[PDB]
Amino acid sequence: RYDTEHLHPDLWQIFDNPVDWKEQYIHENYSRALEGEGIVEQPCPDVYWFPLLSEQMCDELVAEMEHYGQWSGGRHEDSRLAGGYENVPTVDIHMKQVGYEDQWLQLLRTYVGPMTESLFPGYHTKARAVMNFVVRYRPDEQPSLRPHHDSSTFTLNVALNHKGLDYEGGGCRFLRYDCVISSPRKGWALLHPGRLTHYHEGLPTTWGTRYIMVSFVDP
Amino acid sequence: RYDTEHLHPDLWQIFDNPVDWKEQYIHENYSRALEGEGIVEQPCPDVYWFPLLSEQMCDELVAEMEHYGQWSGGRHEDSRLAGGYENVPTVDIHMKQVGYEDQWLQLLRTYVGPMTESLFPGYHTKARAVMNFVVRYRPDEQPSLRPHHDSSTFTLNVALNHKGLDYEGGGCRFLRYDCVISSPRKGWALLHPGRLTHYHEGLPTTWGTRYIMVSFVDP
Ligand SMILES: *[C@@H]1O[C@H](CO)[C@@H](O)[C@H](O)[C@H]1NC(C)=O
Ligand SMILES: *[C@@H]1O[C@H](CO)[C@@H](O)[C@H](O)[C@H]1NC(C)=O
Ligand SMILES: O=C(O)CCC(=O)C(=O)O
Ligand SMILES: O=C(O)CCC(=O)C(=O)O
Ligand SMILES: [Fe+2]
Ligand SMILES: [Fe+2]
Repeated sequence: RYDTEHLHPDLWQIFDNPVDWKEQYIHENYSRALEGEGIVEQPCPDVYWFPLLSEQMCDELVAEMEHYGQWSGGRHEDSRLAGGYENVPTVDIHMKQVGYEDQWLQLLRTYVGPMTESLFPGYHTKARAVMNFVVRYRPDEQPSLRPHHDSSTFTLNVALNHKGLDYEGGGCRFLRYDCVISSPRKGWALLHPGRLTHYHEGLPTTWGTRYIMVSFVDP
Repeated sequence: RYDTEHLHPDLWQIFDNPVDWKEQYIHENYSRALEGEGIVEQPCPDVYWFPLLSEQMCDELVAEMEHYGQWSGGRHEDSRLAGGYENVPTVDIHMKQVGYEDQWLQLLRTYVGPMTESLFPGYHTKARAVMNFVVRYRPDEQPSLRPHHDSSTFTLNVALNHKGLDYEGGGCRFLRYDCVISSPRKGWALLHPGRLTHYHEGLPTTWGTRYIMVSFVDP
């Protein structure tokens, strides 16, 4: 079965041919990082930086999302939320409306779980996520977020476009540690707990346009 | 109204006469530690050490606990748990048996809450807890625990007697930082997240008997 009603219908082949899917899409530095020869960085305590996605994932994903185009979100209330009251709103496209959510849960189950289990010894996961979306920061649509906290055990944060060549801005800002992340990488991911210890704030974009993928796993 | 069918009935006066209850039982230095002129210590990353209970409350609580006698617990399976299986058993007296549950929840709601809201800015608590007990460590019946995690946002650890004078043992040992807590004080408290980034293990006791008090707040 190979449906062709997509710009890149190959992206749906995660179930059918997982090995070639990983070969094409997953960043080539992932396996070496997982087996433990460095690569991963700890810019701040209890924060880790390991590369996950290759450029093809990034460009094809932004292509698909821009093909959808419908940039909902921004209002403090919500209908996608059962409670109907977002703590902070963002202009977002959730994976539920695109139909890609199941593949994303499969990706989180297979290629992120082991990384966290090896990074935090003694922690056991099943990689359950309910809220997952891609956020766009534009200097005119929406500024960066206010300081807040995340309703999940830890949050997976992945960039989607190259800083400088397309946009200029900043990354995260950890208040309690005076930590600033200033140069996000295109193919890397950020892992940090977001319930109690880490009060984080978003740095403001100045020129260009940036895309960020965020997921809440283990709520 | 006054119930005199207790060894120390004044312990149950946290609802009628809050001010005198606080003046007699709560450690005197609590207010100073709350308003922020030191005292509160951070021996290891994201762990805190501030005084909560004075000597009178500790001694009376210990005596009232030992009066009950039935130091149950020890089997891997459980009857006090809805699921019916402990991950790790320890000799404990759940407060629900002795009736002190409501007053303990009141104490957590009144005194701990503001203190933990001050320590971690941007966090809002309701001090709702389900698991709360007192564990007796003894070199004869049960030594210390295997390394593990906790099923709560953060845990409160309070000692109930003096080190060296009545027991010789050890505190906690944090695996991911190589942190050792050498000398617990009598009435002080220990706060630390207990789900993701604190893989802690308790040291074993060799001489005499020691008491600690735990509460898994914010399930
Ligand atoms: C993968 O890591 C190696 C380490 O030497 C590096 O040479 C290579 O450029 C990396 N691949 C990338 C960044 O796509
Ligand atoms: C409370 O702190 C003061 C600090 O000046 C100290 O003098 C006093 O002994 C403390 N109370 C105790 C340890 O019970
Ligand atoms: O959109 C969100 O609320 C999560 C993203 C966030 O706060 C962050 O990127 O740190
Ligand atoms: O037995 C337990 O789980 C409570 C005791 C504990 O975790 C500790 O001693 O730190
Ligand atoms: Fe966040
Ligand atoms: Fe514990």
